[PDB]
Amino acid sequence: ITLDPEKLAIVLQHRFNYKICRNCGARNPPDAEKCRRCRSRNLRPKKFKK
Amino acid sequence: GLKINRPRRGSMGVYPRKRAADIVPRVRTWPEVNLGKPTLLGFAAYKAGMLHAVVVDDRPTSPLYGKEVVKAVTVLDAPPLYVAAVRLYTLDPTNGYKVAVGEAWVSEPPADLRRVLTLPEKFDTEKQLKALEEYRDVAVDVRVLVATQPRLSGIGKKTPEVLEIPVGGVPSIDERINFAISLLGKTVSPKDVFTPGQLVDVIAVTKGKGYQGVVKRFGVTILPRWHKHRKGHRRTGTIGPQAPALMFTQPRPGQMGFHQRTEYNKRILKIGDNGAEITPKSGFPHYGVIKGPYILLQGSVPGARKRLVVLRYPVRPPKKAPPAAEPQVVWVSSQS
Amino acid sequence: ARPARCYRRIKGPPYTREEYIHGAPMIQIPKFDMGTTSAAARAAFTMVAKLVAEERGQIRMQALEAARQISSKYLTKYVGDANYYLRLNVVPHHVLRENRMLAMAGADRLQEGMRLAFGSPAGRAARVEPGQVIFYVEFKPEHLAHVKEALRRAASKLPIPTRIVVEPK
Amino acid sequence: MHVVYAVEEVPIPDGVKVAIEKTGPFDYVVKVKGPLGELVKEFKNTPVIMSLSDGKVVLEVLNAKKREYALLGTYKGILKNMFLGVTKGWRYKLKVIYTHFPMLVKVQGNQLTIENFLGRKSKIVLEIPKGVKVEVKGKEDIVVEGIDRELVSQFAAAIQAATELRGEEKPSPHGREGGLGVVDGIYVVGYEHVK
Amino acid sequence: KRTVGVPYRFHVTPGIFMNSLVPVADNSGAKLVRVIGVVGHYSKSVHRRIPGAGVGDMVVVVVREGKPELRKQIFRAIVVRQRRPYRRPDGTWVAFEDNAVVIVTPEGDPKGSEIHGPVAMEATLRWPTIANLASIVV
RNA sequence: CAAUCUAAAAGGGCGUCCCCCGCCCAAGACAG
RNA sequence: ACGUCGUCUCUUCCCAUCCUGGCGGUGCAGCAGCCGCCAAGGGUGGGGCUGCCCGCCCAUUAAAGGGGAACGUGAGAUGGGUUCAGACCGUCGCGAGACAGGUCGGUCUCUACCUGUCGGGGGCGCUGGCCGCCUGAGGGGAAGGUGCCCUCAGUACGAGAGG
Ligand SMILES: [Mg+2]
Ligand SMILES: [Mg+2]
Ligand SMILES: [Mg+2]
Ligand SMILES: [Mg+2]
Ligand SMILES: [Mg+2]
Ligand SMILES: [Mg+2]
Ligand SMILES: [Mg+2]
Ligand SMILES: [Mg+2]
Ligand SMILES: [Mg+2]
Ligand SMILES: [Mg+2]
Ligand SMILES: [Mg+2]
Ligand SMILES: [Mg+2]
Ligand SMILES: [Mg+2]
Ligand SMILES: [Mg+2]
Ligand SMILES: [Mg+2]
Ligand SMILES: [Mg+2]
Ligand SMILES: [Zn+2]
Repeated sequence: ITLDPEKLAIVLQHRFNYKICRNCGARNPPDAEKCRRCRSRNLRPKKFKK
Repeated sequence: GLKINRPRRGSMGVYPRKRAADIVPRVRTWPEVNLGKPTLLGFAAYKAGMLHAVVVDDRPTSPLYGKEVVKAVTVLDAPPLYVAAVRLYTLDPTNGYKVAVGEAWVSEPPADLRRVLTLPEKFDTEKQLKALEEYRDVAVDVRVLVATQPRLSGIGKKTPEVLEIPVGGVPSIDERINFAISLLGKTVSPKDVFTPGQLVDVIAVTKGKGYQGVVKRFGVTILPRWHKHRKGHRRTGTIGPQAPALMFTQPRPGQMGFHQRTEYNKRILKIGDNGAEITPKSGFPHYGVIKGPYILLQGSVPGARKRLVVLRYPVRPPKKAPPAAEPQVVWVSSQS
Repeated sequence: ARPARCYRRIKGPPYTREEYIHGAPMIQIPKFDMGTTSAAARAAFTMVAKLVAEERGQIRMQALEAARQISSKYLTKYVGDANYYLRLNVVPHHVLRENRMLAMAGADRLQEGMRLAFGSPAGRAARVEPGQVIFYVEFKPEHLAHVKEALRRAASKLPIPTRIVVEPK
Repeated sequence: MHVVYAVEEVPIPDGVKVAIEKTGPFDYVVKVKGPLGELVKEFKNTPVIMSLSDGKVVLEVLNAKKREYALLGTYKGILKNMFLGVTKGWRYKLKVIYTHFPMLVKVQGNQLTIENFLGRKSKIVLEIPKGVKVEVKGKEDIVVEGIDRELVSQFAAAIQAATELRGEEKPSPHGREGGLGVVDGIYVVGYEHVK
Repeated sequence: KRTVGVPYRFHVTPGIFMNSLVPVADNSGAKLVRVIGVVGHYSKSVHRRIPGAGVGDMVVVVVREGKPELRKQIFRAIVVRQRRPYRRPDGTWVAFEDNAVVIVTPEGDPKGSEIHGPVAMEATLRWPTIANLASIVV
């Protein structure tokens, strides 16, 4: 599964550029410090591999 | 809770299982149908008996498509209905209730209607129609009052049954009113209402069975290893926990049958003009002979063998309508 | 061991005279002063953090030991043993008792229920007062964030609410 | 905190006529007309006082807390979108991305239909709201146009959402041992003005 | 892929049930089997109800009488004959003189190479491999 | 609007109202 | 003097959810699996063994969840165990006897007064009496639940196997 750089950048922004709250699982903005839903700071960034 | 899971015994959606308040079905729901012309949305007929027919399956996707299959059918004895009155309905602004605003009667009602009604010697129909017209602009629904003609049926009784049937088919209330007024004093035959091959709902009071025990009434099990049990086996073991006390959901003996029921999506196989072609040479058992029009329905219908049955346009029709062409009834078991 | 809530509150007199107590348990804390303990090198440290009790109560010996392990490990890893002094400030003098049916613990322990209810030794605890210092740290001001984190981890192991007070020496 | 009085001003651009109507004790209806059309927005149950001053919209709050004060910047931002909406319009651009099955996007009347998404036999059908124009540029790009930025952005978001599978149908975003997975869909890529 | 049978299974009054002893109608070695299970979307029952099967249904059986190396072994089989009268969807009422099953693999392929006696059309339509060996179909 | 009497902890939250301290900005601070 | 285990029968409630509905994460390629959240409308079955309960096991299955109701329900049943009087064994006791160790046998009472529940009747009222046709406040409902096959397609995915 291969995409040219222009489409790869779009896909990474939309599918791989956010955080997951370890406390409640909620999706959060990539630069957030607290979860939008439960206001926890236990946020994990979702990472694209390889 | 239960030691081993299983569904409850019998429905509580027909609670209370009392005798029907009336032997004539009282229909709560009438569908909104777009037929392109005004028409009655229902008909009333007498259940005559059951037969079976060889019908060609006309469902193209069906595994039996094009084959001859045997189907149990119910015969309805359907003399024309006599239209006696027209009633108009509006909505009460206080609560939104549908309320009758007036009605116009035929001037000379048939003598058999006097067996059930307190009528004047003559109705002054023109005044009643004039008064009715004043409520035209607030009308939301129009229904005709029809009387059966049991003398023309195989029962041969004289006292008719009277009920309201709405007029539908077009969304315009005014044309429905004009069509209903044109029907005053005339008869309506089954072919004026339905077309062969269409689906109908049927409403009737079911056959009466008297007082029945809990085994038959609710399907509770006979106590297993039946001979072991002192004080009988056709019973529940317990009649409840300690609390709450006897609940209304506990199965109990009582009246069984003689309830009003509605069944959906029964196909009309044939609407005949003369019942001699469908009446068995022995007659219909416990009913008699059919001399006028009849309706052949696919499947079974609630009610005993002389019950008045109301057919209406379906309120839960399936997504795919039946084929437009009339179904091919090759042979009926009452024939040679 | 029972849940620590069973021995949290101060419900009677201190029970510490080991010459009158048969089978008083041995203290299971190996060291109480960690890091750089020599007074000469402690003169380099100029800050003091304290984990201070907020309520009165009894802290079991194993909770003090669990708190001591997590904080000292954190400081050893992130600050370095030459750059801090950590002292567990309270000693578990009080002996805890339990009334349970047991064998090889005396004939009276074989009677069930509340008959002869005085318990056999079950552990040790420190009786602390509000404002009492549980842990005491001496460190250099550059490591303030790390010392606060170490004491936050220690507090999560303790049965009573505490608070961290940072002051200069 | 607490605000005794705070005011904000939004300058009305040339050719734009703004009417403010009080439809209730704290309700407003703001009608904005420009060369490209007329927008109507409702501000209901609001503490912001809305008024016109010789070519500006004046927004004020009195005796306000943080909750009420925060609405001045919001209403200024909404009004600015309305002014640009009737003078320059809004264009949201979408990109069609597929891995193996090429999507077929077409506009039929007021229906937008996407076919062959991931080789599915089902057809994604969306209803195009009044005031929104959708044009398919080539096979890769979709453009949504209009004067109501909220309406245009919401529809563009709906197209993207329609291609995001959920529940048991959601594909793995990453491939075996960590590469790109099955990432097919329509993605909003940016916005700009018509003019 | 393999040849497909008909997608439908109309209601049939079941003829055999758990612990029924049924003769085998093939040359696979087994002669008499005990029914110990019903397989498929129609096997589910309710409290106290014993699961049962009719012509065309697949069952789980244990060889009771037969060759020594098959005794006490668990197999799958298809009901091909049934004494219990049943109504076909076209309305015909059918009954056989005896009950019979045919040993198959879980995918429906017969173990033996020949089927003895008549075979109900329900069995042959649902299982094309059985239709191949059925000399007489009714 | 105390108790009998039907309740709640460790912990998390600038969610919101408020108090104090340290530092930057002397319009060359924070954000792009 | 509140009938002592279990089971049968029958009803309802809880949710800390086994399946079915929705969503998310994954060390989620696919097929599967694992983990969290909402959700109690419906389902949660058939057998072997034991007096059981529990548990182990067999063939299925979408799955074959767990709890409460005077350890729901013996004036409803059953009576296998436990737990009377007879008897045998082992052990203990000088003895008569004892053992919550094993074992064989061993009466399950009542015409329902009140209430409840289920169905069936008589009357009075409804602003003078009556007939017929209607309305619909509220009340009940699980009236429906849930699988399989073909096509999609040996396709997407994958090195292949598989799918
Ligand atoms: Mg008996
Ligand atoms: Mg005390
Ligand atoms: Mg507490
Ligand atoms: Mg008493
Ligand atoms: Mg009692
Ligand atoms: Mg008593
Ligand atoms: Mg829950
Ligand atoms: Mg009990
Ligand atoms: Mg009894
Ligand atoms: Mg009792
Ligand atoms: Mg006994
Ligand atoms: Mg016995
Ligand atoms: Mg005994
Ligand atoms: Mg002796
Ligand atoms: Mg009695
Ligand atoms: Mg309701
Ligand atoms: Zn969160």
